[PDB]
Amino acid sequence: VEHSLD
Amino acid sequence: VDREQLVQKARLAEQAERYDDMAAAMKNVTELNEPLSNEERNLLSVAYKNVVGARRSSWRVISSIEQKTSADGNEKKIEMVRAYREKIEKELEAVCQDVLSLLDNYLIKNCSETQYESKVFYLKMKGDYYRYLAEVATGEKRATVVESSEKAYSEAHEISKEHMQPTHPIRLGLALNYSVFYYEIQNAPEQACHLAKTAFDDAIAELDTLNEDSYKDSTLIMQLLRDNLTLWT
Amino acid sequence: VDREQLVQKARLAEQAERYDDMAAAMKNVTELNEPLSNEERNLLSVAYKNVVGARRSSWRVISSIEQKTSADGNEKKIEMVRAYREKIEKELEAVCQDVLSLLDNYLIKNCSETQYESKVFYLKMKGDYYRYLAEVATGEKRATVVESSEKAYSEAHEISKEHMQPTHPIRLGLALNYSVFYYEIQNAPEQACHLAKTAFDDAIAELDTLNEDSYKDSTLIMQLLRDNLTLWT
Repeated sequence: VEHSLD
Repeated sequence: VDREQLVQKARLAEQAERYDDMAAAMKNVTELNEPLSNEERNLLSVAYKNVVGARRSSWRVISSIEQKTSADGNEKKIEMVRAYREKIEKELEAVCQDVLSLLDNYLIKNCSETQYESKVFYLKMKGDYYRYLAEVATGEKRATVVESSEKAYSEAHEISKEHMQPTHPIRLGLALNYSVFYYEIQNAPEQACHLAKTAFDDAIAELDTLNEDSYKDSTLIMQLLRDNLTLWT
Repeated sequence: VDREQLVQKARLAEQAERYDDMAAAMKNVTELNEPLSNEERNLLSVAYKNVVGARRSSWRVISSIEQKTSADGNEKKIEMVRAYREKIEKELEAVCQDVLSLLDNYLIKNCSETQYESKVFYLKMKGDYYRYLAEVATGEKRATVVESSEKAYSEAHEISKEHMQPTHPIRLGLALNYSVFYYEIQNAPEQACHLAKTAFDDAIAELDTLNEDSYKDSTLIMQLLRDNLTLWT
């Protein structure tokens, strides 16, 4: 779900 | 072309949503062998994050169809999807090894040993793009880029725990991506949660150190840490 | 050459949002002189629309920044803005030339006397991209692209007026772009409202003529006509 920093 | 013109072209490319030109402009600024300001640092990061992000989204779409078309059995159609998934893979890898070249040869090298905020920023950025390589790598090629990603993160985490505030947005953002690395790449939810919770607990223990300016960015990352914690536990 | 695999590559590029690849594949399919189906017609249109659309969006952003910072004295900066506008225009004009040459040499030419659906679609497409050139053209060249845009739209309007019902999504979509052509390129809000109101009235009167698989698209354009009508009155 790509829970990284944006 | 002056250096200020290259930065102006990058800001112009950003508003025009031309992120490929924005990365080439900030790459030209990086290649001047001069350190980057806090603004120019984010301009380079935003540019390549959009360039590689566009190929990350395309790869996941094609790779999902590749796993969906494997039940079809049409060798003519399977080889066409496999070749396309490979072409986007090469583009994603070329972008990553392009950023890692700027980081190792120019950015991390020209970082003064007294400037820890930029060293943690670049080392986290180095671990980010080795993680993007591991998203599309298999076999021993994946094990190599995973080891490099862990090394850049761990080196950034040790520097942030000694010279940076727990509420600093760069230290907070580093622990967010580092915990994601343990969950999405290493499949270690216990290690991912222990790292995300500790960075959240350290910031709360020193919440009085919230800067009057960067507190808005610090609180959003703290929310993202608990969003991942509740999602992984 | 495998024509069906070229169409499969276009459908793959669309889901990956790689519209530059999607346009290249559909151009290769068009170059085989086989007639384009209704799906392949949309694949070609959607591909080149996103390609030229990305340039049109960037051009408007650069033009607006060029007009808001004109009376500032920063002569070295606005010189860089004009060069960036000129670069996007050269990209925009090159894309329009590719589609217009495909339409005049492969698509409009090889059209039978009975398949009028493709004739209106390609002619409206021809007037679409001639209008896109007029958005950035100035002086004597602007008069030429306006006339070729008007010529393509008028010929599509005549054909759609005879063989297409007022509720047809192609005939409805043609009147939308034709009215937009007269409001944004000809600066004629009167004639632009006439094209939108007449097509909206003719479709509402014959509203008892749509089926399940076309009512969603026909009424969608009728709202775009009604939204443009209230904005121009």
